[PDB]
Amino acid sequence: KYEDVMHRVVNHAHQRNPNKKWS
Amino acid sequence: GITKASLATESFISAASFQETTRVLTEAAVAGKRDELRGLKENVIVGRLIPAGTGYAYHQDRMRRR
Amino acid sequence: IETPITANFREGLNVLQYFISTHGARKGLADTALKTANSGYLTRRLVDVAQDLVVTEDDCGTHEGIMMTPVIEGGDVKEPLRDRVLGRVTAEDVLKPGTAD
Amino acid sequence: VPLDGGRFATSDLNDLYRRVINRNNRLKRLLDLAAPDIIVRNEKRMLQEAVDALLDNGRRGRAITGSNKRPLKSLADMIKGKQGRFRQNLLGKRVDYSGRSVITVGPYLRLHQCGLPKKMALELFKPFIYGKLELRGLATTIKAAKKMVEREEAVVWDILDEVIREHPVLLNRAPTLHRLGIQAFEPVLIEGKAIQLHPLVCAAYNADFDGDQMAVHVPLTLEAQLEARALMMSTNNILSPANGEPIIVPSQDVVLGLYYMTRDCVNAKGEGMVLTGPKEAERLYRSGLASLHARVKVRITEYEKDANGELVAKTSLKDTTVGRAILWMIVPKGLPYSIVNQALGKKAISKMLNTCYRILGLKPTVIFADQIMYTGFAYAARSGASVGIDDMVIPEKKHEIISEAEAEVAEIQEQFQSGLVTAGERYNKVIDIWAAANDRVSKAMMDNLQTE
Amino acid sequence: VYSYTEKKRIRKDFGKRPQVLDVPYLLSIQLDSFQKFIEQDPEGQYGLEAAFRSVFPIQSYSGNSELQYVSYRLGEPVFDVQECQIRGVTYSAPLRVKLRLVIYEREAPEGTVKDIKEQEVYMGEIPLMTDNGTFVINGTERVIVSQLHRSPGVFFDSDKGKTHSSGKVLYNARIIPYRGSWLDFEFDPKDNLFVRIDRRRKLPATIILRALNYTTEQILDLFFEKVIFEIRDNKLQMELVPERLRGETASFDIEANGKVYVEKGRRITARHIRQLEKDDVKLIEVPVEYIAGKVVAKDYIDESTGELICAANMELSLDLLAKLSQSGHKRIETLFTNDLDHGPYISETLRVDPTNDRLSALVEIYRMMRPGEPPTREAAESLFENLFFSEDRYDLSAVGRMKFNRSLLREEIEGSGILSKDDIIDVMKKLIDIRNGKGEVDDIDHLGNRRIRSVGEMAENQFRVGLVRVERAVKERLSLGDLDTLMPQDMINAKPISAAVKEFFGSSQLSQFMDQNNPLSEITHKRRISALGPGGLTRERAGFEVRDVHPTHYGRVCPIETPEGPNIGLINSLSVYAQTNEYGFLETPYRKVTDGVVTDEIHYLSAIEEGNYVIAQANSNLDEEGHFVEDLVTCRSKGESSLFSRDQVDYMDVSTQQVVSVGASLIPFLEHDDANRALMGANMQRQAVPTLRADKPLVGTGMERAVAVDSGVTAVAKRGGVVQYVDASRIVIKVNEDEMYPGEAGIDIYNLTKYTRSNQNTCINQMPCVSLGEPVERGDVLADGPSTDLGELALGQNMRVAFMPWNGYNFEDSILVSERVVQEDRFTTIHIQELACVSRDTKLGPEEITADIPNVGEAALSKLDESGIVYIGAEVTGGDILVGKVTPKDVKDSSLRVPNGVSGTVIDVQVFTRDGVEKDKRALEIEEMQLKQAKKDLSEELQILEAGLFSRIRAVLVAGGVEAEKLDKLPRDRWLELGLTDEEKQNQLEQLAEQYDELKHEFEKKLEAKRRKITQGDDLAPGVLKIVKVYLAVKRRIQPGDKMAGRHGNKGVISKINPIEDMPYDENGTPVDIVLNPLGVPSRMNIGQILETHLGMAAKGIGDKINAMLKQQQEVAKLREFIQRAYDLGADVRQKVDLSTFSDEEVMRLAENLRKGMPIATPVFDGAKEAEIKELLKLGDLPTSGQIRLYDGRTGEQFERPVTVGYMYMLKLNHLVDDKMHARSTGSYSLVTQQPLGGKAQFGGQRFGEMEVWALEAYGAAYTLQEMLTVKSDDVNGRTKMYKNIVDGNHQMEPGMPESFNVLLKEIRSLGINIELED
DNA sequence: GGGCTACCTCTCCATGACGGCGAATACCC
DNA sequence: GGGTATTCGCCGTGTACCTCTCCTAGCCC
RNA sequence: CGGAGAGGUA
Ligand SMILES: [Mg+2]
Repeated sequence: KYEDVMHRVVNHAHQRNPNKKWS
Repeated sequence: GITKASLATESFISAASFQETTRVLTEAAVAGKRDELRGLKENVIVGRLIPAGTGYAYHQDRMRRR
Repeated sequence: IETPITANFREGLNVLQYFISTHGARKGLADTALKTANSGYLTRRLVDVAQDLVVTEDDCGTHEGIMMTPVIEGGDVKEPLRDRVLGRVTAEDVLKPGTAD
Repeated sequence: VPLDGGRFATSDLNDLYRRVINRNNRLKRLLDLAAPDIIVRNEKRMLQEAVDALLDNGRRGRAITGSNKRPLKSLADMIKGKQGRFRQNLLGKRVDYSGRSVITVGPYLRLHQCGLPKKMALELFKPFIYGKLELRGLATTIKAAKKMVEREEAVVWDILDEVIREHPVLLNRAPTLHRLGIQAFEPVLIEGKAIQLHPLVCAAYNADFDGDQMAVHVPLTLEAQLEARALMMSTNNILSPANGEPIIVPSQDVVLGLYYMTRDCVNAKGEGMVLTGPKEAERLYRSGLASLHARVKVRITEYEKDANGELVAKTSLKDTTVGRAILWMIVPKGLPYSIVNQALGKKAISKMLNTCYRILGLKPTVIFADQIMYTGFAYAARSGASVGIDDMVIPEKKHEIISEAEAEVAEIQEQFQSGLVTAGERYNKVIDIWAAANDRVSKAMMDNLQTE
Repeated sequence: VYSYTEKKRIRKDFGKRPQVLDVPYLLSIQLDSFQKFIEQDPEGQYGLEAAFRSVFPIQSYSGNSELQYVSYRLGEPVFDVQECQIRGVTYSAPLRVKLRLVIYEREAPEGTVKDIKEQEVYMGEIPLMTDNGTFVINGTERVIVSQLHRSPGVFFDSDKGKTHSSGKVLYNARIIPYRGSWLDFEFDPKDNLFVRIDRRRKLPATIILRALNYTTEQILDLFFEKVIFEIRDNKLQMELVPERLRGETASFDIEANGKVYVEKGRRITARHIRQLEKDDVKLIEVPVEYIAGKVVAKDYIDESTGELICAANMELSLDLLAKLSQSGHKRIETLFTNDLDHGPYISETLRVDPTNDRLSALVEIYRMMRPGEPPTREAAESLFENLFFSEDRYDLSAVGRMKFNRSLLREEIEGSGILSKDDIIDVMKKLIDIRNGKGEVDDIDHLGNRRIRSVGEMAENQFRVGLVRVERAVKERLSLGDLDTLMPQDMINAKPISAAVKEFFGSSQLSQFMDQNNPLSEITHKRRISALGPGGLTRERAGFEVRDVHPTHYGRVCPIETPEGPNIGLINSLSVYAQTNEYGFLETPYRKVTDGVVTDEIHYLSAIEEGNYVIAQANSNLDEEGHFVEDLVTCRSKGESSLFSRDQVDYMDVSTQQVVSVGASLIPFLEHDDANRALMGANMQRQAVPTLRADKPLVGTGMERAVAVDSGVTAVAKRGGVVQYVDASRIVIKVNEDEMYPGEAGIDIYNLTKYTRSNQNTCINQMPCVSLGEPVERGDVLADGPSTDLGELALGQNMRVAFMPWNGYNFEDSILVSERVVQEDRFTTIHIQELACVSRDTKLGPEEITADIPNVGEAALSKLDESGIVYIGAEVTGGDILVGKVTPKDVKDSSLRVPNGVSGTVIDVQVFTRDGVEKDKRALEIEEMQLKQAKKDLSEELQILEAGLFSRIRAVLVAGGVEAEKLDKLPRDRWLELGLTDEEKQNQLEQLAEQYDELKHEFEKKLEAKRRKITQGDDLAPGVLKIVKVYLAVKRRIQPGDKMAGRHGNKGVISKINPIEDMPYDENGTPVDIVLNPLGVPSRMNIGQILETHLGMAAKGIGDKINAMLKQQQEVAKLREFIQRAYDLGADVRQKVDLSTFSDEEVMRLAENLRKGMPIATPVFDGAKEAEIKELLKLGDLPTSGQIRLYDGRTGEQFERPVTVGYMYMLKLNHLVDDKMHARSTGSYSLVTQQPLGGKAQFGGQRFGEMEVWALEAYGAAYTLQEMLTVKSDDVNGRTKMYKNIVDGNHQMEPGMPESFNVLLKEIRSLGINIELED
């Protein structure tokens, strides 16, 4: 019975400009 | 120039801590290059004594025996 | 600007003169930030190009060396020979102007 | 990692390998069941593009995550750049046994020492105090001693004074430019919360005491205590590596105190009286019978060492001032007297320490620098060298010069309306006459300050 | 004249200029913008109505169904403000929307719909604005800063210089929409006009005209004129207007009428044009090679055969001119191309063009925009129609239509939103004209091209994005939805709209957590003009252009106040008097100047309207009804100072404060400071901390009243009257009869805000500044907030300062403070920390908040009750246990502990509980006390307001049917049933009775409603059971290491706290409080602090003279003489106060409020000179030069050279020393690298970074570096062996390899790169 | 609103840096 | 075809630190 | 004990 943790992963860079690099 | 005379080195780790890591590890990867750990920064990376200061006598005693 | 700031800080500055001096100071601060960034980039490149140069031997035994002279551009002598050759081992014998002395 | 709220965070590698394993399993299922060619071509293109999204994601910003279409991080981004491993976690590491606070002056220090607060001293030295507490036998285990310094009992502070005494620390201001940016001192404990740094040494850090925050490091092992004492002690760096001049130049208050101390006015008390030595010059100035600067013949005794290392004593009556004698009590034996007979601003005191180091070695230059700092702050305090608004004298000739320049730009204004001169000739003419009037006002104020 | 409360302490105001316009309300950008956002707007201009009328009606993909719009409405918020900051929710009212669904029949495009349906649907929760101008997002208090981005419209920029290193300056044109796709015209050094879209790859700029349905002949018809040749006798003639010949070298003999006009070799003179036009010459003869360099305009097909002789845009040759000389094409049209006047750019670009027709051009654009897929005609038409010409995916605003019409020299400033053919073609014509030398480029640093967005506009745009996501949701569902089985709340969703607007207000680059530690800090954080954010620039990529100040920031953006460091000039501060225009640009007040008279009307000017007129300077010496007393006045015409005529100007500046901001109009003597120390003075004034005792600035400006009133920290009386009751909790104001409503009459009750946490852990506090029984006026202060005193703004405290180098304790920039200052508790700031302790539901069991804790004794449980939470007011120290909490493992201690090194008193305990957990005893105790306080608060509301209403009824029956004895036989309820006439009086009694019955009903329903708010459970995070919050409140005093600073960029760290004797002291005996260093004066050119020091010495000189005239208790005549002399004093000012109108306590209480010192103003650039300070010191018994002989405290003898003393207003900043101090023996270590953690809060270690490693390499240090990066970090084995060796007493090390290097081998080895280790 | 189950790849988001250096075509005889 | 330009693509852009906030979508219940 | 962003310090 799967509640797979990859569906709970925090998008921890949710404030970055999408054009910045290396992260 | 200094940004090129540090990449074109016989020691790929000192050229890897500097600019363009990808180009240095590809050129050092297709050649099978072998870094002797000779110099300051390569030994600050790997965590042994620097062969400059107090540790220079240690690299005398080490370079002598082996 | 063809109209200089004719008043000093002990007297009062009026509005426009203080405004122009504000432009000067902001050019100063914005120069110090970006100048500091390029300075740190310069120190990074220089300590990573030298980076392994270790004084290893007491003597290599060579009879070479550059020729030091005091620098002159057309004004006064800018740096004398004493400051340039203070503490640096000679290449060959320094001759007195008397021959073979 | 576990966060809080029934929700987890992690690196982006797990997401990229999740994507690659999904494309590889979908390719195994589509080639195991004999798909048509165009579907497995789109498949292998997505797998090649997935691995090319994993090994380096910078070259194609394709790998995107939810609610904010950003490029994900990858292995080449784990190694490259400012925040990879080489510059972030291998050349420079976060280092234990350290601390950091705000600096402050406290000039009662010798220059081979610095202050350090008791709270930081106990927090930095918990292992040594543990070892001494179970060495003298005041505890059994490590947890009893951990209760002892967690409680801050009364006996731990003599233990702390018996682990400080000869142990260096390393002070560090945060933008370290040159090799004087890290030096090593010996602690003196401070009831306070601020590192008391020696004043002269402050000029090496390019520091100022408006809230700079210096960090201490502890040399744990024995060879590092000797590398701190023999190479990095604040006495063993009194010349710059960049130039052979001193770096322990007395900075701002102390040269004002010396410059106030060695000068002369033409008429003060004790004018033209003879004095038997520097000792009664101090004894005259402390009472008030003389002034600190009034010209006086004295008998000084200088020791010029022109022999083979043995000092030759000679004595005479130099025509000097009283402040120069009070300073002459401090200059050590080998220097000549003529170094203190001038005004002694910043250049002359810089070459004073330069000649002291180049003649009498190291230790008279350390102790001579400490004595210069003590007498410079003391007689700077006796100076009271203030600043008032009536101290800056406007030229009386200023408005006349500015009015003449106004008449001259009126002249060139008329010559531009008369069509004889060009715009650029008006430009160079106006800047030249304003520069000349500027220099006339500057020489007016400079004379009217310096000689009035 | 002054009110009874304005006369408390009247500030002696120097200042020469009579003022005309008062300071406007300092928070008008936030309140006017968000007021503009959420308010019922007719005609759909701005607000929510512009979004709703923009996206609606939604109508499906020809499904005969349509969702149309009616109106909207917002209900009450569920919470008031204070309970919402305490609880943590948004302060947000819900958005109710009245939609309407209509559905047509089959085959009724125009027909009547068959079924309508209508309800008021819910979408989102748009957060309101608290009345101070802030938001509350998740319990905190946040500010959205106004953005300064580029104006939509057109921009013909240069981009000169550093392209291609040839000096040939390029030119580019950019049509920036407000919302939609970009459009960039530009050139190249092969002189070819190119276009690109949304910064993609490049297209030749005539292919868009090939997409706009234009033939080649129509393109060359547009960008060029015609040159007419005729088939005639021989050597085909040429029509000639001689203006075309201007500046040419004639390569043939120009002659006509048997007359040689121009010989070959000589240029066409102006006299040659006068000869050909004066002789009226039209037709001449050309050589046949002269036309051979020309390009034919239109096509010429063979009439006989049906073929093409010459195509359009083809150069002519002699043989081809024989090919068309034989058929009879009479009108030969060529395009006049001249390298100096009329450039041949479009012809070259048509030669670059691969395409011919409309379709292949649309294939090129469609292939460029969406690459990879095969193009199609319908997708190309839908693409190109939906890049520029549709209402949906492209829109200039009315601002974009204004700058777009204005920068083409059009006529109308109101037009369409979408582009047109004439828009793009006039852009290309204007760009070719700018290339041809006529016209000029625009600059982006000019504030006529930067527009201010604000909270209302950006929230309108994010709400618009919520509406386009919900229109793709509805256009999905309504296309599939069929019948009346759906109602318009099943289709629509709350998650995209509320997720979008919570994503904007929640966190962005423009939702700053408000720097709330100071009223100046709020009121200068809200007036902030950021250049960052979405749509504008970035921090690490700006240059020397946008960061540098420009000659049109005058009066609009403050030049001297900006943050220093990375963002300098990108976080610009708006001025004092400046406003936002109707379109969004900045504008500033000026006074209209008629031909002789300076008219005292004000008249706002934008940035470009200043550039036309000539504008006077503020400090121009004037007269009576208004004539400039000089015959020439220093002015500025077009960004250039000059000295123009006496009567040539058009506008005079309003006031001399209008160039600085309110962060900078609080520095007295600003005109004497270099702008560096003025800047650092404005920043450090922004970061003051509030003291414990608010103490007035001696040397102020007069902007202190406007800041302390206009911020939201004081309790401004809404209606003036008589104070009925004064308490630390509340202030109850009885209202005068004039400003009083007939119905809802009552009185006013102000609930002050007592000790609660700020955003920066300072203590916002309100204290009453009026006493019982005192007249108050509408617009006066009643409660001084933090850092305010009697309505002024008082940030720090003012102390006796000397300027002398004192024994090296003030070496670089230090400060030395006596024991007097720390004894009198006058920098002793009060901090409040908030410590959470959550009760998580984890694996292996829930968490209890019990007191049964192992490993601790009675020292832990001595300070708890039986529930386990600390008492209110039990004075904890570091290490004590506030909240007991254990986690089952028998069980492990996880109790909340006070962080190390702080003291203080638990002032308040919050308890939150998930709905589903039974409460412990203490939570029922707190809930009980909150119920008793809510019932007591509302019951005292009904008692005091009952006393006001019934006392008003008793005040009515004084006259008009008075029954004095019958009034208080029966009680205060039935006072309407007494005998009285039928007039306005008994009707007014019925008004008051219906008011009181409404007070009964509203009291009861708010009582049970308040029990519903307190009693119920609360929403929390998922997985937490109960949260206990504990408010510590430290009282931090002063110590060596704190930072203090005055208001001129004189920083300083207090270094030693000396005894009272060790200070210097003058011959009267008073010790000086703080001794600075004089050497900060000549280098850091801020001479303003010395004049502040002298004028402060004058202020306290008047203070000590009144103090001797009042401790001896002289009669009021002597005090009236002296106070009147002190307020007259010198040159003509604005103040002119007369003490013939004070009634002998208004003298005496004024002198009670001046005996500590007399407050003196100084406006920014119109302040006191030296001579007024010298005469004011002559009024005191003080020396003229401001210098006093002082006696050394240690030695007891006179300093030579008498030192400067005076009173300087000094500040304490919140960079205190017991936040900066941290140390680590051995704590916790990171997970992926085995390095110590980073920071103080995470108990971590300092970073011995890269340059420090170069420092230890630069010595002979190796072992120090070896243990500095192998033992003390990055190796678990070496540090455990090290710790064992140190507790043993042996000093050695097992180095090994660092762990992070062994991670690096896995991150290179986990690529396809073998990395190894030999031997 | 919200608790249980899960993306096992869809469209316009975007749009204000500059220098430098070297490689990969563009082109001119 | 061989040498020379021209566009195109990558790499880079100062250290140390202190606070705070903020972290999942869809959907059929 | 995970990383981003925002502000601030030198
Ligand atoms: Mg500093």
